[PDB]
Amino acid sequence: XXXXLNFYLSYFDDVAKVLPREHYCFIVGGWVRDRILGEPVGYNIDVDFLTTADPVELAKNFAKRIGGHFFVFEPTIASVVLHLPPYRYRFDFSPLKGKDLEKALIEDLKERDFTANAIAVNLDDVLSTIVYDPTGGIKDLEQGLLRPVSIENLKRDPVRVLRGFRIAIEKNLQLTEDFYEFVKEDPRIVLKSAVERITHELFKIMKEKTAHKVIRELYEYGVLEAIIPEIGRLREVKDPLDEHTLKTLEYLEQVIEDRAKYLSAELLENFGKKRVLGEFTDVELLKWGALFHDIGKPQTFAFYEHDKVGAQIVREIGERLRWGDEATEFVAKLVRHHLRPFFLREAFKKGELKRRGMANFWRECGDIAPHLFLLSIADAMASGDEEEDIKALMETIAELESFNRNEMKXXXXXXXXXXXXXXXXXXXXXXXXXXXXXX
RNA sequence: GGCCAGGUAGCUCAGUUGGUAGAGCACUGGACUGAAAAUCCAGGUGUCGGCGGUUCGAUUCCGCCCCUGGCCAC
Ligand SMILES: [Mg+2]
Repeated sequence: XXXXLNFYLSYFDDVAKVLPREHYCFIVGGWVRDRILGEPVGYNIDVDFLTTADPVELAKNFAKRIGGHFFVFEPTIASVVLHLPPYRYRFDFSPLKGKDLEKALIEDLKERDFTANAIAVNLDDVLSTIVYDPTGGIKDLEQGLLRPVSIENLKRDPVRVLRGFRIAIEKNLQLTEDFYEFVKEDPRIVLKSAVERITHELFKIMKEKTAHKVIRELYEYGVLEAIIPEIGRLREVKDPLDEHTLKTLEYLEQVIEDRAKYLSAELLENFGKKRVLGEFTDVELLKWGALFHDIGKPQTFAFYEHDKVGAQIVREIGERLRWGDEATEFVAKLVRHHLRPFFLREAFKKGELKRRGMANFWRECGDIAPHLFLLSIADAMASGDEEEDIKALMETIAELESFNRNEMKXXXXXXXXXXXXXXXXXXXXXXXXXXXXXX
């Protein structure tokens, strides 16, 4: 039930100056875990607290001291957020009450999802170290295993099933047998929890670069298919299409790691700088774009228009899962034009590619260009093209980038403006354009 | 504090490259019928939440706020 500078944080002093003498505080969950696993503290810090005093007051005064922002939400829990450019701080204060402090702490630690997250230390021992792990989290961290405290705790809050999938990949741990068994039983249980949370955990999975294996895990057990029924529809078309999407995602990640070679400088400049949902990038949207790259093949076949229908389906998924409108529109636009570089390459291999089509390409979509390129290369890798084909593709991309880098520098008024911009690349020309427009 | 979605005629709802805000229902009137229902025809001066900015021109593009709701430990 117990065991015995490492857990230190600069802000743990501040909390201590706030928390009253007669009340106690405990550091619980991920932070502790992250410190036990030995992973270096990143640029995003999240600390979880259990206090015997009013968490709202404590948090408000803490934010008062650190000059951060404070908010409360629903028992009722409090949180403080301190955000500057290099780092992000989130401190979540939770209520702890009972006649017996130790018994209350223990009872709380048994209601948590996983053993790793059930470890807690006393705040007074942090700055000066007896640890509380009734679920035996440390022992499981010694074996590198993520083991749910109980299955009833997982059923109590279904969304936890995704965290276990994320954390295992995030902290590099292996999920136990009982978890996979519970997932085998009822994969649909995930749907019981709120949608936006599922969206959040999914995006958190897509954040890391090993995500394709996790996606395969979620698909194979039917969880992914249960959250997104459109994914299963890839099984009715025998190429296997689903395998092709999974491998497209894998190769997409392997390309993302190597992305510095394939793309040019100006394209890589703003790559991954697009903030979606206030913590995520367009890279995750690129991975979603790779999973969804063909969602329309079961829709239309004999797949001529499958990219348009695909864009529509993606739009509906984004609407259904409550993504950002800019996000879902980004992914939909990424699926819509997903086959464009293949037609540009195919027109290049015949030498029939001209500045017209390039101008149209950069006019039509210049924002999704890097992502569309990486996705095209990924799909080319997943299709198993001959060397000549892929080389020709990368050469096509090269000529495109080389083209845009240098050579690109009452409809009456609109048509006039368009014709002017076209003729530019001199008011008499405008007068003549008007005289020609009259006829 | 962060993010997400709505705010439009009386109600409830369309308006994904910008180009005078229309359609259905509801409402009124007429034809028709002993009568009524049905059927057929006609009728929109709406500060597109507020203020600004880009544009020749903004319901749509951009920035700052307002109101309603949804999520935010492990
Ligand atoms: Mg935490």
